Amino acid sequence: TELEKKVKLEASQHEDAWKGAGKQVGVEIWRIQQFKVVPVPKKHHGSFYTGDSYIVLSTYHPKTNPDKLAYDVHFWLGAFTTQDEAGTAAYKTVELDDYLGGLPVQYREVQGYESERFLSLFPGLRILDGGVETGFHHVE
Amino acid sequence: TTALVCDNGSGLVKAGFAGDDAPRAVFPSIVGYVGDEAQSKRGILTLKYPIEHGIITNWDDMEKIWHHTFYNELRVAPEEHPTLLTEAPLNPKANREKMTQIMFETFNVPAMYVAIQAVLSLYASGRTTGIVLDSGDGVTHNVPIYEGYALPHAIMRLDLAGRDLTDYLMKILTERGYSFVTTAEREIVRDIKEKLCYVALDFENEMATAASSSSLEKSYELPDGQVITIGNERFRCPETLFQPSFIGMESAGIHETTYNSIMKCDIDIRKDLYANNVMSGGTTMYPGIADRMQKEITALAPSTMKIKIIAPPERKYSVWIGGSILASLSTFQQMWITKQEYDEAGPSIVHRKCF
Ligand SMILES: Nc1ncnc2c1ncn2[C@@H]1O[C@H](COP(=O)(O)OP(=O)(O)O)[C@@H](O)[C@H]1O
Ligand SMILES: [Ca+2]
Ligand SMILES: [Ca+2]
Ligand SMILES: [Ca+2]
Ligand code: NA
Repeated sequence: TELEKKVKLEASQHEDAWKGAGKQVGVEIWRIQQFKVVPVPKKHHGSFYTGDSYIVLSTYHPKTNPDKLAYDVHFWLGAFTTQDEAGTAAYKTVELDDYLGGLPVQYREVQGYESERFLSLFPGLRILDGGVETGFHHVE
Repeated sequence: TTALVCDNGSGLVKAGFAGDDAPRAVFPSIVGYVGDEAQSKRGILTLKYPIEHGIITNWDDMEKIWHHTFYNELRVAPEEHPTLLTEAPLNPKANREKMTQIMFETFNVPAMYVAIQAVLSLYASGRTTGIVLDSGDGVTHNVPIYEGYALPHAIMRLDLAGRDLTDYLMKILTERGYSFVTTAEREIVRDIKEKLCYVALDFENEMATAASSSSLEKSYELPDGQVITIGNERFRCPETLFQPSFIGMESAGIHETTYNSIMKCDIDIRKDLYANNVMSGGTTMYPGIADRMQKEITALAPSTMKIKIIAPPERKYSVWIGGSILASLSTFQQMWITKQEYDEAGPSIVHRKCF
């Protein structure tokens, strides 16, 4: 299990999306785009496409220490997202969890049933029609 | 450079390319000729099952299956494709080493990885935490996973699945006078099982309903034109999943193995496991099995417990689909054993990279 953590941590080092994540208090958002973790522009934070899957990293100060950093990682599943986007968001959530040493707590958010912890990240939350096309190749 | 995903099932091999939404090759795990070519010349050789109850037993027949997958089904050169394989939960360390040994020395794959089947189904359902009910052809499993890591000590195993359900339907179909004996007729029983069987919400009330009227009777036309009528056998067959005593097995039903598997976990995560019962395998495809599982688990869990049964429409290939998704991620393939690392360390390296 200690060798398992070593290879899982080394694997998380090869994702450029985590470089610089969780460095300061805030909310960082990525969207799964054809099996790839793409950062969402700051101007689009809070707007989620109903057909896509996202990763939302909430860096905050825990009640036990105001000068330290805690993490709440949420992956948000749109009502029309495909199997590839939801599955990649789930795996990459665990990957970001390992990248930050297991400290983040994982939350699964689905459209319309988001937890209060996730809704509190926005003053705010707007659902948009559409979404990026699936990365799956359809087998006839 | 496309990655290969091969799901080695007890009854069916699911194989294809990473990035596809469905396996391109599905054939029985039978050796004789392999698969569809062996079921034709069946009156010449003997047909053995290399993967009984999920564990590979005979490696020479497994090598023939993998050879059939690469060259005859998918028509690919194994030397030019990183290959992701699947294994049953609680797979021994030796059986994992032999998989790596055959992949590198016999087929010369550039990279290889063996993944847990139930974990792939959970990822295919868009989840990192939950308990998977994987009921295939040879074995049924209850595998809890928390935040992407399986809990091996709570895993439940039940050597009762679709193959035994096919035979039990064959048995009870004789009560009406029908006779399914030959290997070709056993495929007709499997077709009847997959088309007309369903799980009763209340078994005893459906038994009384089948004896009260003929509203539950269904007709089925055989290939030779004979039309048969089936009654309570529709729900008596999959009932074995909840009452293994129907075939003389002194074991708990799938609802109890799920409940027990949850109780072997920390109390903090049981609340999440009850709300994330993910069904996998072709034997979980019976209509009404989710409502019945919902009813049985509710009767066992505290009254305030929120319980949810997830039945993906394509859960027949959810193991392979999850493998296709994970094999499409470069960071996941980074953990795979390359041929150079195998030539240096040997076959024991599967326990040092594959989890
Ligand atoms: N619609 C269905 N209804 C009932 N049983 C089914 C259905 N589809 C497939 N099965 C059964 O599921 C089994 C195959 O499931 P699978 O997950 O491929 O098993 P394995 O992974 O062990 O090969 C077969 O025994 C088949 O009879
Ligand atoms: Ca999409
Ligand atoms: Ca964590
Ligand atoms: Ca299987
Ligand atoms: Na086939």
